[PDB]
Amino acid sequence: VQLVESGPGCVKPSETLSLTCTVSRFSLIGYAITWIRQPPGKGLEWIGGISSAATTFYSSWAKSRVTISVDTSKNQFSLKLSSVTAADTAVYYCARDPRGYGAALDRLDLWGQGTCVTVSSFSTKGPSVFPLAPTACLGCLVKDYFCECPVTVSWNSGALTSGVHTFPAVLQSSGLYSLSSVVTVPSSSLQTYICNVNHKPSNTKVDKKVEP
Amino acid sequence: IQMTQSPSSLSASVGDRVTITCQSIKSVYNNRLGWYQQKCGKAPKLLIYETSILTSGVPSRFSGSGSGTDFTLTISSLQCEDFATYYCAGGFDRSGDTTFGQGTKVEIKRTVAAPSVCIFPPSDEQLKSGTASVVCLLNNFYPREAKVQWKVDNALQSGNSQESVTCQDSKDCTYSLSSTLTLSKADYEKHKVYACEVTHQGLSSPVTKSFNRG
Repeated sequence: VQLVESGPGCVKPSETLSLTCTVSRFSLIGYAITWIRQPPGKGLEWIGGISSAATTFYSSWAKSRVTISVDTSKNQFSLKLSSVTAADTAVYYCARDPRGYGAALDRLDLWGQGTCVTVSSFSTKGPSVFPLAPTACLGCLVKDYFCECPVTVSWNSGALTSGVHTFPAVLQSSGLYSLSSVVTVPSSSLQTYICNVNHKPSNTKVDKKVEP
Repeated sequence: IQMTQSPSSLSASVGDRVTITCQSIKSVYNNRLGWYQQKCGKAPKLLIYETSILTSGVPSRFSGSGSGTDFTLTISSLQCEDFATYYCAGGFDRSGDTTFGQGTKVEIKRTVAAPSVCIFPPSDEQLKSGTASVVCLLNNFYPREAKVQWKVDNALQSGNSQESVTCQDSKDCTYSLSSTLTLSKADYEKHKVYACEVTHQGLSSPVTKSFNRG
């Protein structure tokens, strides 16, 4: 069972941020959904939550700028954050309290993977994907993109996990992000090697073959 | 106000017992105290709820204790896969008084491990545009301190490279590091040997990996 989060990724100051958290699978549980955010390099902050009876709770700071709601027909929970500034940049997480409590943080047994939000004036830009060609090393260079996340790098469409290291992105002196994903493989691998890269804010979906 | 956690960060060796404390001002309501583990790039994960009950599948090396306003998370046999930031979280009533602690980082010390080094020239596709990236990779070293130096035709470079480092590996506690040298196509094409020299305490002398363009 997965909590699938969706949102725009890169937003400009003063806009309304709209996030969704969709329960992807049936659960016979009367569960509650809580929203939490984590600014870069900081800790977890409660935004608010919604109980099994739809009782909606808000943190003192969010009471005047957040609306939380549920659309039961889609099992989709919504968070709206109004008049954002750069200080609302953070990874936003949705989590489930199996007891149905809308104001509790001690028992969040199931989390979404987080949706990254960057509030900024700068323009969205999709990445170029370049092979890093040759035990042996290989990988892909995702270069010149904004904003940082949501960005996804998988290998062989998930089949290759062992030895893979996808590095944190660095802000280049150009002002755009760059990152590399690498995998160490058997020195005499011939085997098809695909890196799958998705930069959702730019609608960029590239599969790239890394050949000798 | 976030509950208080102590220490802010700690390190120990594999197999060691470590303790993290959590302290609140108000007493917890009905044992609502839980502990989360957050690995790099990942959502937090519930390890312990209602003060001392382990989530299914969490190894028995984790245990939680305490009451009222003072709580402890113990890891009794520290493992590489325990590298993470740990957060306590508490409820003090049923109407919105609930918060997280500030977090505690756990690092794991292990023996010295020298990096293996790989170098990548710019791809032809990237050379089609006006830019050229050269990538030096350092795999599976410990500790984190590492000097990567770029040389082009034996001329040292400064200001055109950036690096980034993974977090401690779940299986062997090592780091891995990428360093990217950025040049224009024009400057790239004027030169022949591209080298990155790696200095690390696991190597008795610096290791240089290099290629000749073409």
